[PDB]
Amino acid sequence: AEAGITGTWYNQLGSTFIVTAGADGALTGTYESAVGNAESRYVLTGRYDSAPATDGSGTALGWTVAWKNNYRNAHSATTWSGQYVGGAEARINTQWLLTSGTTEANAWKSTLVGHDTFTKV
Amino acid sequence: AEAGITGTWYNQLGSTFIVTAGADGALTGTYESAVGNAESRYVLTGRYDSAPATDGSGTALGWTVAWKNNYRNAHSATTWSGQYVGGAEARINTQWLLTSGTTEANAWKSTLVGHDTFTKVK
Amino acid sequence: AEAGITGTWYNQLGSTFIVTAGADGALTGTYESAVGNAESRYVLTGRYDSAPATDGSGTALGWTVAWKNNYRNAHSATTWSGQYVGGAEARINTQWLLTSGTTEANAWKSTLVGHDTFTKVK
Amino acid sequence: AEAGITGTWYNQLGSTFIVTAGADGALTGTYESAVGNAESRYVLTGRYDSAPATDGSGTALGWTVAWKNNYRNAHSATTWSGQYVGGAEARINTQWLLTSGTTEANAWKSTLVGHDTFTKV
Ligand SMILES: [N+][Cl-]
Ligand SMILES: [N+][Cl-]
Ligand SMILES: [Cl-]
Ligand SMILES: [Cl-]
Ligand code: NA
Ligand code: NA
Repeated sequence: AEAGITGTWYNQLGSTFIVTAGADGALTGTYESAVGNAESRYVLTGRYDSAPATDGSGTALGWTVAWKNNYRNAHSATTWSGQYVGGAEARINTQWLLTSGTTEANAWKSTLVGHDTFTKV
Repeated sequence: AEAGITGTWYNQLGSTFIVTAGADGALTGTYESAVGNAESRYVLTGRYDSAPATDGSGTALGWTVAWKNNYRNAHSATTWSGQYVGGAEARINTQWLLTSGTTEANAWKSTLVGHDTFTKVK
Repeated sequence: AEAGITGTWYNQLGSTFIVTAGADGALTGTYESAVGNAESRYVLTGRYDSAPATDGSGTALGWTVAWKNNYRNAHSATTWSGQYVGGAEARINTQWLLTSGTTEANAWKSTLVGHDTFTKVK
Repeated sequence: AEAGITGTWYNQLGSTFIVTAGADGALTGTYESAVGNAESRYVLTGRYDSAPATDGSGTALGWTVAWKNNYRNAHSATTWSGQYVGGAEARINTQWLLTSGTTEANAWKSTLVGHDTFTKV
């Protein structure tokens, strides 16, 4: 739990996530995607449970990435919510929501949902 | 626009969201929830599009709150994903995911999903 | 209760839902959507709890509509999951998932999520 | 596409899904779970695109299971939305919503979301 979150992670699509977990619950780093209207790294900020477990539970966390950087602006943001599980093969299992900024007319179709699993391999 | 988002907002459950949108696309503030095993204010951090479209499109944003503060720890975290819509009655419409830490065994039932609409007070 | 669910309902987008709750927990009917690449009525099939709690709890139910009829085919399907709440103003509050057929490549962006509230007309 | 959906499928949790896909878009069969307040088989009903693709796309489908049978009544229902992909290893990739019937007070926490992948192995 805790510390172990810090590092570089990868998901099934090939995106790379580099985070630093601060002693008091903060998550900071950058996200470089593999899919979408994304081009380079984007900043990410999140929060995690700095005091999880002690039944074998994972550490709840979440983070956001607005898809705007110096090269692209997709006018969308993705939030990932999930939990970290350490061990010989640590992983972060997540479900995410991607909302695009639409006009009212298209508001009903503004959010996509998916799931991503990150490993350090 | 940072300015339109900065403020105090409330949702249909009676929770309070105090946020500051920074120039670099950052969102920081505190959240006071009306439901859950929550007690006091919790810190929030998020991001938004500081350069949205010039179209009456909303401004996409998102934020996270881990439900642990000096008084309580619920071992869970919620992320809200949605868009800010300004005008005379500005709203932030979101969909959220609340994940609880669990054992591998109960992981299938670790995430709740819902939706909240926030109204700005000013 | 089958009876309270049977009827014509409308949601905030202007779509029509005509359903019949059968005694065995089945839901059949048609859906007329206001949005999407939809044209005419589409068939729906679902299930509900024919024996809910005796608690002012809602009655859980869910249904599916594949967006293909004799006039149009959108290669997508939506499932709504929610509960029926009876009273003077009966509502069915749902959360939905709309999945489109895609190539492995775009599969990550194949599902949309939202929420609809239906009001019964009678 | 089409036909290939008919059969017995299994997901990662061990639940078994037995469906029949009808020529015009119907899905009928039974679901026997591995998790929850479930006990035996439950009836399922759904719909699928009987005319998908012709770019290599999967077949969109969805189905519902109300968790009430002659032995248990969990006062909940689950809907799975996803697409079928055939081939040497056919699979159905889904995201699901599980709603329990609550009082208004707990309505905010009535729906769980997850994802399941079914294979015939
Ligand atoms: N999403 Cl990645
Ligand atoms: N859920 Cl299976
Ligand atoms: Cl809240
Ligand atoms: Cl609709
Ligand atoms: Na809340
Ligand atoms: Na609709």
